[PDB]
Amino acid sequence: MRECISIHVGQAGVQIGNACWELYCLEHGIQPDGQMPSDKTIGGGDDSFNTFFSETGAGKHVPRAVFVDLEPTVIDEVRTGTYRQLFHPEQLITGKEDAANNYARGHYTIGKEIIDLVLDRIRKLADQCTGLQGFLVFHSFGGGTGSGFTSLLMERLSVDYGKKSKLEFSIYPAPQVSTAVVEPYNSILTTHTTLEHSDCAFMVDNEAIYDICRRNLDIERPTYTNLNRLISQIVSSITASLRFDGALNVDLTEFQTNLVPYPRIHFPLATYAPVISAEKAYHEQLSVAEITNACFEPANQMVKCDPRHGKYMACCLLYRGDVVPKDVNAAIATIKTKRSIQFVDWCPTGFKVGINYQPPTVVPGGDLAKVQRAVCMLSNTTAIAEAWARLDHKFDLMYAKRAFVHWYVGEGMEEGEFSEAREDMAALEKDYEEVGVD
Amino acid sequence: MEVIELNKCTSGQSFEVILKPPSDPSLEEIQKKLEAAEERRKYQEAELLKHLAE
Amino acid sequence: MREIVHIQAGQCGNQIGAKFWEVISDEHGIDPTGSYHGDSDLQLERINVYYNEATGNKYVPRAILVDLEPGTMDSVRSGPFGQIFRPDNFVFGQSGAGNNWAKGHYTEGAELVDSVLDVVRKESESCDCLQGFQLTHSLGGGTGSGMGTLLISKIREEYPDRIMNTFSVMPSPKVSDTVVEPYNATLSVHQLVENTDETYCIDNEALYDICFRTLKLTTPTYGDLNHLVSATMSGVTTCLRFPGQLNADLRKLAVNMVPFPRLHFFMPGFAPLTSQYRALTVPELTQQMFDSKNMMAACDPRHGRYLTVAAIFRGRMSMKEVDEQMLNVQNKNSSYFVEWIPNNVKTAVCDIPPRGLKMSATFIGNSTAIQELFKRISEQFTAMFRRKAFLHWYTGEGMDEMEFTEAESNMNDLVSEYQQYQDAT
Amino acid sequence: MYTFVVRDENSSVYAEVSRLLLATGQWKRLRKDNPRFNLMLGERNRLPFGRLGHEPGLVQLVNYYRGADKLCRKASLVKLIKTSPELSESCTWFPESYVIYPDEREVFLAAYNRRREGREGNVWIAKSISSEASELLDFIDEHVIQKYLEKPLLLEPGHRKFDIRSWVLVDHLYNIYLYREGVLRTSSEPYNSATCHLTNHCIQKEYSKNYGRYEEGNEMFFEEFNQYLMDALNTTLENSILLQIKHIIRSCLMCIEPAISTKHLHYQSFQLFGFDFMVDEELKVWLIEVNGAPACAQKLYAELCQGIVDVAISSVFPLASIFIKLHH
Ligand SMILES: Nc1nc2c(ncn2[C@@H]2O[C@H](COP(=O)(O)OP(=O)(O)OP(=O)(O)O)[C@@H](O)[C@H]2O)c(=O)[nH]1
Ligand SMILES: Nc1ncnc2c1ncn2[C@@H]1O[C@H](COP(=O)(O)OP(=O)(O)CP(=O)(O)O)[C@@H](O)[C@H]1O
Ligand SMILES: Nc1nc2c(ncn2[C@@H]2O[C@H](COP(=O)(O)OP(=O)(O)O)[C@@H](O)[C@H]2O)c(=O)[nH]1
Ligand SMILES: [Ca+2]
Ligand SMILES: [Ca+2]
Ligand SMILES: [Ca+2]
Ligand SMILES: [Ca+2]
Ligand SMILES: [Mg+2]
Ligand SMILES: [Mg+2]
Ligand SMILES: [Mg+2]
Repeated sequence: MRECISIHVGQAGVQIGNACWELYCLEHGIQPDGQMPSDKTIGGGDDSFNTFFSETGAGKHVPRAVFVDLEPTVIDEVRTGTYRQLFHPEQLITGKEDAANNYARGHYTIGKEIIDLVLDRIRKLADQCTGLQGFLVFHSFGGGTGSGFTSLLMERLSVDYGKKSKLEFSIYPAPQVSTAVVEPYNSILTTHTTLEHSDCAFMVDNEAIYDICRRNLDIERPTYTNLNRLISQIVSSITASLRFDGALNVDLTEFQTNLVPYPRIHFPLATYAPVISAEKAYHEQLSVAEITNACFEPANQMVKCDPRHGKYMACCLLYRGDVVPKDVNAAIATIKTKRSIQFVDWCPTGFKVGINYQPPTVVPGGDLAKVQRAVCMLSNTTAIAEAWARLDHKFDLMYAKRAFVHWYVGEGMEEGEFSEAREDMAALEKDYEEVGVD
Repeated sequence: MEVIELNKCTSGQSFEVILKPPSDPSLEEIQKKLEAAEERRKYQEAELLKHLAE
Repeated sequence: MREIVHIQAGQCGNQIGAKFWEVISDEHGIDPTGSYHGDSDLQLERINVYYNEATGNKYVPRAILVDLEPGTMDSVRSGPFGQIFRPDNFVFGQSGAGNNWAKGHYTEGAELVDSVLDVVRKESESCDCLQGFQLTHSLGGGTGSGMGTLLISKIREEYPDRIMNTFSVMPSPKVSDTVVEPYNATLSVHQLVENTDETYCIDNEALYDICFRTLKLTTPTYGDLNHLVSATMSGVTTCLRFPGQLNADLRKLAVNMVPFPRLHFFMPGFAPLTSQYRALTVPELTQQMFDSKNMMAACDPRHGRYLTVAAIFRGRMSMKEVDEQMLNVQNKNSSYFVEWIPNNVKTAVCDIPPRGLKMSATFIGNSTAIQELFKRISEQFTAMFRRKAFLHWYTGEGMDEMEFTEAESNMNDLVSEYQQYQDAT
Repeated sequence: MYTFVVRDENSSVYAEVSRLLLATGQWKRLRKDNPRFNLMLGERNRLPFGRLGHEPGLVQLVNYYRGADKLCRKASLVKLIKTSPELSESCTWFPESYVIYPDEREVFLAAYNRRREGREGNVWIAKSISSEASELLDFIDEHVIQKYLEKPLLLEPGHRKFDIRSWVLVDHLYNIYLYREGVLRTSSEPYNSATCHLTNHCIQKEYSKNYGRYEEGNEMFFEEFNQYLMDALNTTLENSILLQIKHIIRSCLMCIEPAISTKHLHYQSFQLFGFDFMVDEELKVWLIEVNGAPACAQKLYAELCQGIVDVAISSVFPLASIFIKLHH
């Protein structure tokens, strides 16, 4: 058993992390006070769930997690919320004044003053690990802390844990719920500084989650609470393999092996189905073929883009619920003769499948209805570069006028880092087109 | 198709179906960046306080 | 606790400042004695931004009252909420400033400034996380204009890493006290261009027209003008005083609103402006909010382009419908929003409406049309300066003509800077 | 009020479309780079499909189908017809073709050597005409090679060649609309099997003395061509040619539908296509090419462009038939 440490940075990272650990507790049967009845090895054990939870002599199961925010108000919610008893205060790290949606403020000015404290707190959790395998880092692209401090933390982690893997859950900026005009700036900046330090990064576009909530959950104006509940389902199905018995994606290294043949091209597209409103009294339970076919509908992806115009490098199907391999292959055979699924010539056309019999768990009283079976597809398709092109375009519009650049220079950042980060993004778009276009 | 590496357990099973075969900077270098940024900050502030002194 | 330190200087600054504290004190459920008597926790969740908590659970405004004569401040101390202000925070002289920028900035004001900074320092030292300062003042007089900008310059020297925010009342010959107001305003604008991060440009010309043409006030008084200003000030600070995600502190607001350091002068707007029990739908708020007749700067928004816009809706309403109406405004009149700043319009919604209204909307726009305001002042300035008229009032206080020439050139540069970005594509 | 942008100034069709929209008073044109548009009249090359459908509160429509180049490129079409089971190499309406890079060289020779062996017709054409394979291969090294219709239908008087151009509109729902009006781009020169071979309207006005002798602009419209077929061959344009054309159109478009449909996409597509057909002496129709950015006959610009607005634009953006719906 190898441990995983989760790191939640900034508001988005903290609130999403709050929703995932709530969902983890429900799935593993861990009560808010940290007690886990089904756990018979008191105060210890090397079970699958122990990769995310430590154990105290009193039987408490403590998330192997650290929360970091340059402002106290969001993490104060965790300090006084339902699962306040899960975490010890050493895990919740807060500052006084935040990065003001300024990457430079989060990376240089304010990050420099708190980076050593976070590492020390992270070192404490690493010292409780008999075989630490790496980190899962949750953050937004658009915030000053989620973008600026995350990139600094990812740098130091490569120095202090050069052999450990690092995976990201990144929230891509969407104007329907965004809070700063400069979020494209922070997005390119943090993607350029973090690119070499991340082994696998799952981007979630708030736009896609927003529309999914409006279209499939009948939410007029979704809130972060609606978005984070859904995001935690996707995150849960992605990490279920690390927390439960199984043979697919059993360690963080396998994510890179199964999903990322090219290091820089380490952004798998996530597609999830079904999303059913809990308000519908009776709903036709979808079959294995139906929820699998839904994995190739853009309307269900975490990032709106068209995989038909692009090539695949890898594909994993993660099923939770009543699914047997026979139905998966039957559904796949049918789909292959009706969809546009192109793999790169130097890759086999196939699917790595994992099935967990335990169906998805839903927060009691939430928006998602209980379903008999669900699936999360993780496909490394070149079509996800559409998100880079959209982002780099917004960057170009503002930077040609130098709009807002003085906010970053004033914090000690140099104007050249803008074009350097932009040149790196330009090269990243070129790599995608080489792999996906003829 | 072709099903391979079928693994089964109490909580589920995994496998692979094939449809067709194919055809870091150091802590020192980082610290120099941070201190350099903080240096430019202090320089720009000193020039402001110089302008205000005038 | 992101504390804000409020400063009000001169006759105008202290009169609008007093009304501002009366308005928000009511919204937060604070009475003239400092005691809280509200029925909603939202009223107190961010009460510390503008109020200090004292003994007996009293709430004391973090406000400093400044003037070179005691007149207006004696009125404030006897006004409705006069007793709520901290007595030690009344800092005043006796000579006055004679509507003379030089007196407020160089001679009479210099004698009193250190006393104000002593009170400012005592307020800042007890702040957990000081956001910055907000100053209320006019630019056409002497104390608010001349000493106000002197304070700003000395506050920046001691607190260079804090946000400087002002509500600046712009002079107009329509509502004028002396002929030297363009001199005082031109000298002050140069100070503001350099030493503030956010300036709400409140044009007495716009305030008068709204009172006369809209509210149907044939003989508007300053009290009528200030009712519009205090209502606008409550609106623009809503995101600071209540829990929210967008523009919830002074620096994040500046990051969203100021793409270039010198172009930080905003056109405020308010809706509804009614002369009253009728329900105002969300479409109605949105149209009126963007209507130039609801702007406070007397500039035609269609004569320029929006660099950035902040919108605030107050009251119980459909947020879905709010989002729809805001998208309609942009998509319908997209030519007036610069295309090189994507998604430059941010919208916030607060559940608590202002007093008397079920629903209201406050508009904060960074438009290049604000240049019309600075061109107006520049033309009035030059009409006198070319003949050196009334200059002796200033040279007698030690000023040289050169300093007027520089202030003239600085504001013309500011106008040229706005015109540059009004043609950028 | 609806909004649109123009990003292909050289488009004659959508120039008229843009003119019609503005003349409706309910459409407003924006700068080419303003994102808050409803409709995009996109450019022909590197159209930024990835930036469409990401504007909250805007239903966005574009006048091109992403991925339609597979059908509108010389080499793309050949590969699509040979590799698509819906079409297969058992495609009785497409001339035997081969893609040659300056690859299918060995295949082109295996069939070429069988034709000179069988003493049958062995004339081919190269594009991106000769009975000698070496002359073609030497030319490409300085493309595609398909069988040249040596037995083409010849109009009389004249004993001359021609081709048929059909305009096909596909709306966001993927209905196939065939414009009832076609044109025959005719050759004003008699056909000699030993300018009169290429029916291009430009080569006819630049390298033919008789340009305009028989018909104006070497363009015979359907009303006349039908009467000719009735008087000369005792048949109608509908039975002898139009059935095959309708069949070829839907076959091609239904083939790529799964790859380009925008039915469940965050933006919508429509596109006007130009199909070019050849007819042989036995009244068999052959597909020659598909044009993804076609122009229209001068006389028909008004009617066709108005139908684009009716079925393709106003269908998605309603305001305040000349087509044949090929059902499927
Ligand atoms: N899905 C989701 N997105 C969020 C959430 N909170 C913020 N965001 C998005 O994150 C971006 C803003 O960044 P934040 O995480 O709030 O900023 P930060 O990391 O706290 O950094 P600061 O600037 O110092 O506050 C915007 O694009 C928001 O839409 C959340 O709870 N869920
Ligand atoms: N296989 C073939 N058999 C007989 N004639 C052929 C032929 N291929 C081409 N042609 C003749 O050559 C002409 C030009 O063919 P081609 O497809 O290259 O036109 P083009 O694509 O260069 C311009 P456009 O895009 O407007 O059609 C046709 O109109 C036809 O007369
Ligand atoms: N809106 C408003 N403007 C005022 C008020 N009092 C004065 N002014 C304007 O302020 C300018 C004069 O400045 P004033 O505040 O009286 O001078 P000061 O006391 O030296 O700062 C003139 O342009 C007046 O029109 C007021 O109560 N409300
Ligand atoms: Ca145990
Ligand atoms: Ca590494
Ligand atoms: Ca004195
Ligand atoms: Ca002193
Ligand atoms: Mg934050
Ligand atoms: Mg006065
Ligand atoms: Mg062509």
